[PDB]
Amino acid sequence: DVLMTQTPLSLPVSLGDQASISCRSSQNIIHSNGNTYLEWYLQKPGQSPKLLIYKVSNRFSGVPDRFSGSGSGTDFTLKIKKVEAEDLGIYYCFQGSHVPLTFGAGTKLELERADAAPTVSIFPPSSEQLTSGGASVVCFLNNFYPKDINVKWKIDGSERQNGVLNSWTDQDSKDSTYSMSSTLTLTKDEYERHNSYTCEATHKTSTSPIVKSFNRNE
Amino acid sequence: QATLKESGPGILQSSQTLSLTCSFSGFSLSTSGMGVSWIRQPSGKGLEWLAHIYWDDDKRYNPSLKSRLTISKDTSRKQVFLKITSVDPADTATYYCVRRPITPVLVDAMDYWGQGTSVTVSSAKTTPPSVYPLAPSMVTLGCLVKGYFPEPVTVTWNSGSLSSGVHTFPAVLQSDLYTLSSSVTVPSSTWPSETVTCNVAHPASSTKVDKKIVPR
Amino acid sequence: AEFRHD
Repeated sequence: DVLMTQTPLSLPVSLGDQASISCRSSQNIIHSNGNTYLEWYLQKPGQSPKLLIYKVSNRFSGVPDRFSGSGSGTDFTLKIKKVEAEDLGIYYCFQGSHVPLTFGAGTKLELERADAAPTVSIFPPSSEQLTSGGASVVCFLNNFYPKDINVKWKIDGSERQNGVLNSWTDQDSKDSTYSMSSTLTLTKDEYERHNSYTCEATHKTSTSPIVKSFNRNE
Repeated sequence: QATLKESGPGILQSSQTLSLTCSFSGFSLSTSGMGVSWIRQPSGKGLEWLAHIYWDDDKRYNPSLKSRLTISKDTSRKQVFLKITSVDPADTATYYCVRRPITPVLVDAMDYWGQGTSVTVSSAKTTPPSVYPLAPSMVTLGCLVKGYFPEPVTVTWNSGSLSSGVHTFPAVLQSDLYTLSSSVTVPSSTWPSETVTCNVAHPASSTKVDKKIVPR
Repeated sequence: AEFRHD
């Protein structure tokens, strides 16, 4: 199968910037008929993909000339000049020459921002949930940048990986930050056998982890 | 120009047969060079080409799926079909039908895509969410929406009047059920003196919960 | 195997 490797996978830019996405195939995508069926597609949030470029460098009707594609053999590039909000989304390269037809993994074009440390908030299980015999502890890590982050849960100082559930928002439309929810789920009986519950966030804005904790008996 | 519109079952169980239909307009599939491909987006991510049918009934398949896929067409009903036998959870995806002409047509590429149809492989039964309050300058509150099926649920705060400072996270699969959460930040002086309520609707089970967030 | 383009 023709492997399509896109670089980078995430591409943060400022409005007005130029953006460049590289696509490298595991083999020459030229077809025996002499044509090179390399295409570029854009999938905006909440939409289906749409065609941008076909046969390497041909712009599809309606696509602004600030988009351009080039390359040959196994190395291809999509360049987007004067990035604007409507350009943000996921870009895929695609080869239509060899069966199976294959796509790149997708490169997310996103916005650049000044770094911001996460605002971290931890919540004990509600008494309503405890009534049902389950116990989730929730940690929200909100409005941070860049998007990369790691969360660790400790119960009475012990690291815990099972029962953890993480979810991440897409970049925030108003302030370009990211947020994360991390939920630790136990049985009530298990929950009540321990006292200290802690979520620890590591993010490039500090060498020191951000730690939020509570004790069950409070 | 062209329009494509997929339809499917929405949900089905593993080992069953998935039948997708695509209704098209604005061109004739029987015209020389015309053809349609089916594409899917497994989970929320990536794109995978499945099969293609040409104007002359010639058909091409993703070789690793050939044994499970059948593509066909009925131009008299302006429809294209895809059948996938013996589905398993890995077949959960959004499915797209897309026009992809070849020569004589000058634009040989996937030029028109349908809006797509969501398919979920699961044996779960319809289940309303349990909604739990999340209580502790600005203060952050939240709601945990746990154990529902299927997607989607919607979440608002104070019936939508509270829209700033909200983060509602994408659902995740937890034990064959979905779980999501939402947080909101309000001025500390206003809570709990002024009520904050998360409004969770789950249309598939026709249920709504309006969970007031209370202290402790 | 090549995709058919004619």
